[PDB]
Amino acid sequence: MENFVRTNFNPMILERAEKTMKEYGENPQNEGNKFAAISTHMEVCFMYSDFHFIDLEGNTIVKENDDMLKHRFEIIEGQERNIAWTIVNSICNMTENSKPRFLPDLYDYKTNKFIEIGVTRRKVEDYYYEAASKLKGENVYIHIFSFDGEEMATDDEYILDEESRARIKTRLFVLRQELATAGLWDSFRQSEKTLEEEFSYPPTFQRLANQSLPPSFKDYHQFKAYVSSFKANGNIEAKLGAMSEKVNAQIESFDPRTIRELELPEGKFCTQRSKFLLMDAMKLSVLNPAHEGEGIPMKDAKACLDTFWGWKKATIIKKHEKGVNTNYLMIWEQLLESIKEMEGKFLNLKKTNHLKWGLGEGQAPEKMDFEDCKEVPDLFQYKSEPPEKRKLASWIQSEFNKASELTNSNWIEFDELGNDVAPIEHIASRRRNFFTAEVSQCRASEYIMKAVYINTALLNSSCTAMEEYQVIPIITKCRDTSGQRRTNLYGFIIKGRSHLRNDTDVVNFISLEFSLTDPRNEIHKWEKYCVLEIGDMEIRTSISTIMKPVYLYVRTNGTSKIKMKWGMEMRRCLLQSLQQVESMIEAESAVKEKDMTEPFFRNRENDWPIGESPQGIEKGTIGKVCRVLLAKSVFNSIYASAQLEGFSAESRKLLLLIQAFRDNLDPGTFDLKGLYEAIEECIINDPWVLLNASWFNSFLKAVQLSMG
Amino acid sequence: MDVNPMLIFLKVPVQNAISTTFPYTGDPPYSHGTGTGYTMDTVIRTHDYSSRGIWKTNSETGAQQLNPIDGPLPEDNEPSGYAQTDCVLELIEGLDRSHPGLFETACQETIDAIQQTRVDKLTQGRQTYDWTLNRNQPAATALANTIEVFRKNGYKLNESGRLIDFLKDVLLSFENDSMEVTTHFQKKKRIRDNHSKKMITQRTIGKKRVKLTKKNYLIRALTLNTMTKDAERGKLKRRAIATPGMQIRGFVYFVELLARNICERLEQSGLPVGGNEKKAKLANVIKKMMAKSTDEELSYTITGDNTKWNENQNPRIFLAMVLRITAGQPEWFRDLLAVAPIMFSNKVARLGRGYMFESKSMHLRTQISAENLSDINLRYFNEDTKKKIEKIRHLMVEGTASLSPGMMMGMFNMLSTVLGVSVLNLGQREILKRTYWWDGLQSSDDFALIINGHFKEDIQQGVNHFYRTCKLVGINMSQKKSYINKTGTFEFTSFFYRYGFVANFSMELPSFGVAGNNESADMSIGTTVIKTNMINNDLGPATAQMAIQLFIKDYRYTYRCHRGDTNLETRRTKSIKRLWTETISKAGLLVADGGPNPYNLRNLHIPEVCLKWSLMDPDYRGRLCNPNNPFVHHMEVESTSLEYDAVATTHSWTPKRNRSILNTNQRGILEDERIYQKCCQVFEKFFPSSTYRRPIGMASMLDAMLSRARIDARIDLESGRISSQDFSEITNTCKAIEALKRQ
Amino acid sequence: SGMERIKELMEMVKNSRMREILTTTSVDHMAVIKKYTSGRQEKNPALRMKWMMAMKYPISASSRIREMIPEKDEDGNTLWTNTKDAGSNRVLVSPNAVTWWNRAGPVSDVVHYPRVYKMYFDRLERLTHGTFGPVKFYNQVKVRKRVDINPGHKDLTSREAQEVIMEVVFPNEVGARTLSSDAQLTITKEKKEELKNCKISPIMVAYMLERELVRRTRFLPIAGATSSTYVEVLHLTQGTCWEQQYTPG
RNA sequence: AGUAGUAACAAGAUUUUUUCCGUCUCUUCUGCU
RNA sequence: ACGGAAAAAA
Ligand SMILES: [Mg+2]
Ligand SMILES: [Mg+2]
Repeated sequence: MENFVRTNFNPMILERAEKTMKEYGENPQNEGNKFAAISTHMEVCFMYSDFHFIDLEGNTIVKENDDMLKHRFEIIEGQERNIAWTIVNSICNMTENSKPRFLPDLYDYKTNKFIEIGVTRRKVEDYYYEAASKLKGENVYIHIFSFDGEEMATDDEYILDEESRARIKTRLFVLRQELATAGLWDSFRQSEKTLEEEFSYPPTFQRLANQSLPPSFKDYHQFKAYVSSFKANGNIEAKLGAMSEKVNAQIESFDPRTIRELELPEGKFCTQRSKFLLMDAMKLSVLNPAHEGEGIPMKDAKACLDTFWGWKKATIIKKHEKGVNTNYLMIWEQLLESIKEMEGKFLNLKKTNHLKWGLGEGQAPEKMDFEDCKEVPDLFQYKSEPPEKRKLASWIQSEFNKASELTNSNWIEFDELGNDVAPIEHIASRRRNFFTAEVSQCRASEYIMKAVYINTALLNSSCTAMEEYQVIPIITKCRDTSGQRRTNLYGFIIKGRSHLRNDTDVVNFISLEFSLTDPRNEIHKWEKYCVLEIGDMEIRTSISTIMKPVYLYVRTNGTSKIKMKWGMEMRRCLLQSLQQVESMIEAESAVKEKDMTEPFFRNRENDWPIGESPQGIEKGTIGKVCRVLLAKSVFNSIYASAQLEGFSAESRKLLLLIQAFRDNLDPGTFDLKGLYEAIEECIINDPWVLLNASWFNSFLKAVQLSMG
Repeated sequence: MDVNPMLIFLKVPVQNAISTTFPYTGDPPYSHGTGTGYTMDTVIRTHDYSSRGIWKTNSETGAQQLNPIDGPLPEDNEPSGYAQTDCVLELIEGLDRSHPGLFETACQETIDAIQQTRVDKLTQGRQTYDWTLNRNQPAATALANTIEVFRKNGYKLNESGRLIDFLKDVLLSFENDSMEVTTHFQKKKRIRDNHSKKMITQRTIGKKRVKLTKKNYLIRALTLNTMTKDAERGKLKRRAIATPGMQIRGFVYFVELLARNICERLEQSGLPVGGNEKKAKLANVIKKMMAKSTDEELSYTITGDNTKWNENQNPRIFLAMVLRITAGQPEWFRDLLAVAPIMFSNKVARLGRGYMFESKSMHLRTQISAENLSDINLRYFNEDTKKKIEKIRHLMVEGTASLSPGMMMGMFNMLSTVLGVSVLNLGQREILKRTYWWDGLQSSDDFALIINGHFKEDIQQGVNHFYRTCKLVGINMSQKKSYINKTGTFEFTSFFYRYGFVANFSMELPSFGVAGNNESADMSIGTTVIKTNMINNDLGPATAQMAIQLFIKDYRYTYRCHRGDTNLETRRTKSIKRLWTETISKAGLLVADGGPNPYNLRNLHIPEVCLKWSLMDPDYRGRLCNPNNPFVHHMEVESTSLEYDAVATTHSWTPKRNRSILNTNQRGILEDERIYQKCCQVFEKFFPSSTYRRPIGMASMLDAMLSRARIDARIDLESGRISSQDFSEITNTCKAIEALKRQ
Repeated sequence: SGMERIKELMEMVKNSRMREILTTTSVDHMAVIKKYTSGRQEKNPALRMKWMMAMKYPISASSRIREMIPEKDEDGNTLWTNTKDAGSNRVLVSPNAVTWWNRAGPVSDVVHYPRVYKMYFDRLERLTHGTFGPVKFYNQVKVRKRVDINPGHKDLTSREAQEVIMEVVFPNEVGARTLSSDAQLTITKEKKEELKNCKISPIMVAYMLERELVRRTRFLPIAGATSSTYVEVLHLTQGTCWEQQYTPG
């Protein structure tokens, strides 16, 4: 049973037997005679291994206690399985002995042999031949004991002494007499002879299981028997006959000559929301800048400001309607005064009241916990209103027309490559030189470098100068067609108090950008701006030298770490254009079976339609297409919003429907009105989304004229 | 001329310029504030597509539970969740019939894997709701807290190491009348800041232990915590994702393993394949389906999306699917696989972290939690939140909302793929015996359907048959986003098929740039990303060369490692200039050390230190690949001080780690991690393979280390490596450690 | 010799908390406590490396670097500083220290990079002695097939190779798993003869033998040969409309 | 004010599949020809 | 086997 093993054994033997029973997942309460057999095996291995010591010379001596000596045997049975296999692997990789296929019980260092000890209740020879049949192939010493007062080793040559084996036999005869006097011998003799897994439900989870069914069933076992005893009697057609006729996917045929254009929203005109002036930006340049401190942004800013000395007094020309404009004027005067007398590399501004207003210091309410906000009778929720709808204006089309144009400056300088060895590397170098000849002088490359410089310097000032009001000049560096360097300054950015911890935390800043565009011609573009008139410039055209007023667009803007991160990585826009363009160059190269790079670039034929005019559809060359796709990627990065993601994802389906129509693949829809409501939901107030919607309507009209 | 980039679609096909339709160069839309409103939107949309079902009060949690399955049939094209049980069982029966011996091998693989899986398979999820703390945690610390609270309450079956014994402890822990947990608290103290003279509150985090109730523990065990998905492309409005607790995380793995073994052997399932293997499998089944159309037959492909997937996937339907797939298996296996649909049919959703409230008079803002939105007068919310709270108030039980109908997002992907593949498997031309027939492809919810028929009337009949059979089981096809054309072009999981899967490089644009680990790792990442896009996503060779140039420019700026002959100046230009001037063979200097760019199209598969090795100076390659270099970690030589050499260069350094939060004292919660890392660091002194492979065993760490110490001392004594006094000292110290662990 | 780790274990078992942890946690549960963490895990490392190299001390090396490099450069650059802590084991390090070690540090005679990363040197020797032919331009019929990106050993599968690696590097922790094959023993004895008195880390030797012996397979669009020397130059030999005729060495 | 968009910042605390890479470890600086 | 990045689908 169980209490006999808890009485007539040492507690360490019971602990080893319990640890070896818990390794197999069997309690001694469910199997008591197996626990008794495991405890008897443990005790026989312990009596075999104990009191046998190897001295300094090597002869095995038997000692009564643990008087410096080492044990003769290493005990393997009784440990964990991985512990025992670690012991076996340490022994077998010290001698040249092959590994035993099964776990042995002891290891004699004196004869260097693993020892398997079985304690049986049948005759000793039967269990000996059973073990020799089970261990046929490996050289493991066997030593079987029984409760019959007899033993059998391998080849009848005992390696242990006679006294310890006599103690083993006497202890086993004592245990046999004790099992006889307890009425437990023949039960244990017939207790010999893998289990299964089980997973029962506790009553709480059974009551949860009863309430997780179809509503007809009340017991989990009833539903289980129903599912296990289910054959199909045509339930699908029986339920389809009972379903109403108004549940159907009626295919309406798709024809883009019959569908309507997108309905752009109606309201005020869309406002400029970029981080810098794109087409209206005027730069102050230095040609081959060799001043003392070239490279430092504020030194280059002062060296560019020294090229223009037409500084009159600044007057507010165009007011910001929602903001105090005298604060903006005092901000510009403080900025110019602090620039004109400063030392060091950086310019941190004094936190004055107008600059505190312009950078939004103190506008956040103080944050307290709700435990200290329990008797506040004015706690109202934040407003989660949707954006107001805006109408499309022509300035964003003007920006995209100006952003696809070539300039007289190499705006993006590519680093060196390796040596071209393969012929495809020379082919790719020629195509890359064509791409760089068409793409590096674009206005979109200037916008890429302007955004990279602004976002990099703004991130560095935000992460190193979290308290101070950093002046970050808008510096770019280019090379003209003469092969000489040039450093251009577009204005300044006064950084706020940027303690951003979240990803979407906004650092406010103030952008003061030089320009020559009058804000009274297109005033709806400049709602968020306060425009001063800070100077006069003798602009010398081919004919006249006129006095154009140099304006300064001042506005409060804001950004986050994610927007600055994606602004710093805008050069990958150069990939998204050119990988498209090269693929077209590759596509014809699969048809013409030659290298169609040089026929596309040199033989200017105006093959691809890229424009709409009052005359009609305009066609340009592959370099114009590469500049247009570059400006498209640039404006996707600058004017990125959730409206653009939704509009692109939803209008992709309508573009694919038009393409399926043009392939004569007979396209059909199931709810075209719902698709139009899904497209027109994302056209709210972003100028780039409104421009892409107008582009989609123009492409739809071009498709409709192409089928006539 | 007004410039229009869309007019390039007048010459180029749309699938051949589809990379222009992906604006993947700007920042993706992030979600501000709390995910409470999206969670209440999900609960209301779940209970409004299922409102004609049976309302019942749960006998264990007291929550209001909706039972919409086997309810009234849908009467419109709106999303409905009244799935019929017999139609689902007929579809699973036909799926077993058309694939003989499919459920048996999958159930047997799940039988073989259930016996072998251990508890640390649950340390694979990204984050996990910790019911001990009412907080999102990583999977390992949530599992550790669950195991400690279990075995400090007597549930010690998970000491055997198997996952199924931990699941037995999970199921048995629902019987405790008072579960005692280890929670956290804080101590606010107004201390002035020493750099702004402004009063802040130094909240100190500490450990608290309190008792739960039985109903409170059962609520916390069936709780799915919620948050908002960030940086998601293609959507105008955001949505909430959810994470389950450690009680539901265990059974979900076994159900997903069974349904994954089913989905691997189905020819119509797009899961769990991905990348080029998925494209090859998809193209092979397209080629097999287009060769079944006869010479006079019409074939039409639907590109189809499903509207409101998890709001209509009922867990009781998944219980029926689990009990039908596992027909013939032992009942313990059926119960173990059936626990997770029962736990998801009784789930509750935690409603986030409340809202933010602005007092305009006191100029205050305060975060009100989701448990405090029940005793607040409704005059303070805006109208959308007031409507949502009035529609959700009758489901609130203990600060969580009842969500018995429907699923949360991404819970059962493979089982839903099994259901969709069964619907696709219904329409064989031998099962239907009709004029129309179909096949197709099925993701978690995205699908592509190919209907063949003799006339377009038969195509419309087959479309209506597929639509109504999807409606029978709670699958609502989105009529706004699905469209049907002839076979040859479609879209499936943003893969565009136009007589073959076209490439899409714009989807792989955010993987470009400097990854930000160290110098050599970022160089390898950049060159391997350019090479991978050259192979897979059809990055052209000139654009690949320009990508190499842009990566080298961004990498030289990022680590301030411009060329040695530059005129630029940074914080490390003088040292790089000295190294440039003193080096004879300057073409062997790395880009991180101010050397030239060696990369072109031919050598993107070769690392930088290997490619420049023939051009390095002996002094430079001695200093760079020095085994005594201090920037990397050196391991001590074990019993089998003297440290091992280093193979990595000096550019494989470790950047600085910042973990401090604002005004937060976290020395109480990090000391457990420090003692755990001390124990795991001292464990590897005895077992050197515990970092290469995971060690197994049911013994304790101390017993394993003492046994390894004794056997290593005996091997070193008998082998002639140590002396007898060393062996006696090690064995007596092991005896002293045993005597310390006894008393 | 092993008295040091046994005294470390005795010192760690003298404390009651670490004794409780070492006596209650199993070897299986150690994986549940090795991955334990309670602080906020730092995410988005690319932006952090963008703004963190602007800082003067972005590298955290070990404390022993205080004895290996000077505190100042020749130009006065502060290479390392102490951390504001009442402890040890970590210091904040400038990248000028990395450039100083690469231009003025100790020159070693033994380097382990040609041996541990010998597969990439084999790929470089194949590319260097290659032979480029002309470029044909035609439509590539690419079929996504399973191909060997690592050839492995010809006499070993993946499981047999990992068993050989576990027997070579970590032989006393292999459990009750013996290699049945007969080439496994020959390659095991060859690697054990090659890797005796090895001065490098065991996991580095294991990863070297893993990139030598274990074959890896990927699904890639193959237009042409499927040998393991052609999958490594798949970006070079083919595109979408062109084919580079390449022959390795 | 501004960023921004169904809710926050305007200082005070990461649910499933696939591809690729890596391997043991807590101060005053912002310069892309 | 751990960790990180990108994408897809909900
Ligand atoms: Mg789809
Ligand atoms: Mg959907």
